[PDB]
Amino acid sequence: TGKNVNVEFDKGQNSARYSGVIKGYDYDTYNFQARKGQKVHVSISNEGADTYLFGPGISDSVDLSRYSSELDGNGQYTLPASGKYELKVLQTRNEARKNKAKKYSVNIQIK
Ligand SMILES: [Cl-]
Repeated sequence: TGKNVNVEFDKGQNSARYSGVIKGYDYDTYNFQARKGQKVHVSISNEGADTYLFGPGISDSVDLSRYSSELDGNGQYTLPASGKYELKVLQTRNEARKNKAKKYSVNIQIK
């Protein structure tokens, strides 16, 4: 529940950048369709916000943040199935406690 943004790329691009404001425990969701074997890379401008991926072939979630052990050497994660994924942007639990609004910018690249 909360913001949903269907990720639409345009033209000849393989990435799109989005912005949001989330307060406390609220989260924003970015939906996209992808083919198994494609690689996703997500960057975020605010270290107080996590970026978690949900979808087919993923039992719980994948942490796509920059220091996540789930990324390869190029900062990418390989999507294990074809279908609809969700990237959620939420505050860390330690930050969420403060019930403050944070702005963020997220870049979503699917290759
Ligand atoms: Cl960024």
